[PDB]
Amino acid sequence: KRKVVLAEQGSFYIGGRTVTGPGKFDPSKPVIPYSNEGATFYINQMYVNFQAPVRPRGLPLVFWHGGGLTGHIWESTPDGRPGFQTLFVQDRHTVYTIDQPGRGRGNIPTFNGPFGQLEEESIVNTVTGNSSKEGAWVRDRLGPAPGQFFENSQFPRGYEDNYFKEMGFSPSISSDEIVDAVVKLVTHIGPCVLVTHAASGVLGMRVATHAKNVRGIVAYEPATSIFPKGKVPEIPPLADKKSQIFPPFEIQESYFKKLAKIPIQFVFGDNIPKNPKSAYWFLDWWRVTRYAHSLSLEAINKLGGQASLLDLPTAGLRGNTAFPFTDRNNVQVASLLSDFLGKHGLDQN
Amino acid sequence: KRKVVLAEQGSFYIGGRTVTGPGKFDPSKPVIPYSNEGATFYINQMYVNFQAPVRPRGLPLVFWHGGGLTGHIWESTPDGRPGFQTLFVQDRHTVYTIDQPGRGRGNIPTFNGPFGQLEEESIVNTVTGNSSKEGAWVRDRLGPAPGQFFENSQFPRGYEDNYFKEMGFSPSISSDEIVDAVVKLVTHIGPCVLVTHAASGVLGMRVATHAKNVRGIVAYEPATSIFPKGKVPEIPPLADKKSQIFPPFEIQESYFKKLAKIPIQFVFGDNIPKNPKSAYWFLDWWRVTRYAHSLSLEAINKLGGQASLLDLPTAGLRGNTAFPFTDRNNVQVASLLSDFLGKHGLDQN
Ligand SMILES: CCOc1nc(NC)nc(NC(=O)NS(=O)(=O)c2ccccc2C(=O)OC)n1
Ligand SMILES: CCOc1nc(NC)nc(NC(=O)NS(=O)(=O)c2ccccc2C(=O)OC)n1
Repeated sequence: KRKVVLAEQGSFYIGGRTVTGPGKFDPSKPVIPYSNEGATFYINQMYVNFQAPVRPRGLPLVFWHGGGLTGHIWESTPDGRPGFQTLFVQDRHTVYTIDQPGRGRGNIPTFNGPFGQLEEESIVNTVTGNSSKEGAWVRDRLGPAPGQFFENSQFPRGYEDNYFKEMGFSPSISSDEIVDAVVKLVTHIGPCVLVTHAASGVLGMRVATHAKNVRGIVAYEPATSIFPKGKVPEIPPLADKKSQIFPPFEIQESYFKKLAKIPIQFVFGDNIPKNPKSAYWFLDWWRVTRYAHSLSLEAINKLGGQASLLDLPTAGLRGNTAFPFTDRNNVQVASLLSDFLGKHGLDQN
Repeated sequence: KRKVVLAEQGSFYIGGRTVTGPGKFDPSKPVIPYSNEGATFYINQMYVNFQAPVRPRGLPLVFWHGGGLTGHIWESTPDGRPGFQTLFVQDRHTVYTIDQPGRGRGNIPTFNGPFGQLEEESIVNTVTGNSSKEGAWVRDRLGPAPGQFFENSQFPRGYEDNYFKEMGFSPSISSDEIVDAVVKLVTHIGPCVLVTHAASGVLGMRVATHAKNVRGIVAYEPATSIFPKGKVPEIPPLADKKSQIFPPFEIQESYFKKLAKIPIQFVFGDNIPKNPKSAYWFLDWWRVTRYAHSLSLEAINKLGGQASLLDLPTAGLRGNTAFPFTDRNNVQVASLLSDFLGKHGLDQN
């Protein structure tokens, strides 16, 4: 069902700061080409979209895209099926979707001069990085190599171009400033639930430690593990005996303990190997990253928490990629998210 | 005023091309940091959002943001009132809103290396340009100088931070490729109406000459005038005796003549001076730019066209900025757009 009844919808900007150019602005002088003279620039602000149903129940959901992505991934699948935005408005939740600072409708901080440079100050780096189609194919576990699908894949085959077109670079905005923008949104919204993805997994955990309004977290395929400072457990290298997973983020235990106060679920798709896989770097990377997360969740539970790991194949769902919420079985994935919300009273007023 | 009922909503990517790096991709080697080796990159694609009401009447509308903007400006005003997207879904049109290539959820073409550079190929320039708050203030005619408002302004005063946060830079993607993406969208949609703004004014005129599915154009404060090649009229320099308006775009007459086959309306807000204003560069720029547009429309009409210029003050609306569709009286501005659609039957099936 594609029908949606909205009590209200819209979008707004929140967060960010300003930086200023030298000198002063004279309205008599030519304004184009643009100049940094007398300039105030708003930087690192975030775009926020909301849709509210009639008669909402439970807490609003904040959907937070993964690395190099935008709120598009919650709007629609690459083959044009409804995304989680529609599904959960239909499930009677108010739904927020964001484009974080540096992505999509969020701000890209650049000026008049080499990319990211304001006179002598580097606001973000001029040198960018960006995944290729090939890198994203194996990162997202469509298959073991570009152009090849796992036999069981839930990916919407035939819509590869549409899928990869949604991805792009991120400028070097500090993670602190990205977290700051979402903390400010959570302050504005009130009690809510964060639903994160890959790169935004660790960022959402950080937000919750700064914002008691976060009443629950569901993280799809989180990319970076988090631990109390000085208590990172032994994590093996990858099967190539050369590479490591992403260095785990370390926070003061007084902040880490806040994660034990809310229900947290990490969700993983399929085709993560059980055993070392030296021929396929990202598959092996996901094996060790998932392992590190299991230990992170265990640490939260030793502090009295309620942190769980859901492998979708254990729930009867086979073949999901690293984007289970846009896969062909996304309605079933959504049902499992509704189950988590219902278990924890997050779908009741 | 806020309730909206959608038969369906969603988003998708369209247009663009691919560029490739050197070499071959090896899935056994570390995928992060990302590399251009063996890489395929999707570049210059466009993001498209659609909202369809139940039982649409008349043609779909394609809202095309101005320079440095995104589809946000059609979603909500800076103070959170409904934008034209909501207003015209309520008016029973299917509504498309785009983020053009290079803006918002559209692609920003950059790779692993200095911004915009793929090995030895410069896809877009590493040196960017971007407006300041101060430049945008006078560009958009909030007032004659930053901090000042014209009397009777319809700007949503107090929401300056929200407003300027929606603006940003555009990489040097060729205008040809931006036009190409929207031609592809118009082919996909079928007969439609383009609603353009400032920088997308001339781009929408170009699309219409390439796409018979464009059945009408309403252009809010277009920034560049368009003429048949070799027949640009005499246009005076600005009052500073030094500057000129944007060089008018010239197209072959065979293509220009296609503009005479559809209704076209240019819409201007308030406070464009009638006489030279040497003290206020952008006010004088708008005076001469609007004059050039009056000549462009007269050229369309001499070829048998249906082109008109609507000054909102002549319709009884005073104080509009260069973004009349997000001003305080935007409902009244919308009513005038509904009037144009009804006059030409573009609101009937
Ligand atoms: C410690 C990080 O260091 C680092 N350095 C560089 N270059 C120096 N690049 C990166 N890139 C990413 O993290 N990519 S990623 O896209 O966010 C991602 C990665 C893994 C798994 C998933 C994702 C993801 O979100 O899939 C949607 N990371
Ligand atoms: C032939 C132009 O050459 C040129 N050169 C440079 N730098 C060398 N910069 C520009 N910038 C713009 O055109 N800005 S603009 O934002 O699109 C714009 C302008 C005027 C009026 C309105 C707008 C606008 O859309 O307001 C939302 N133009």
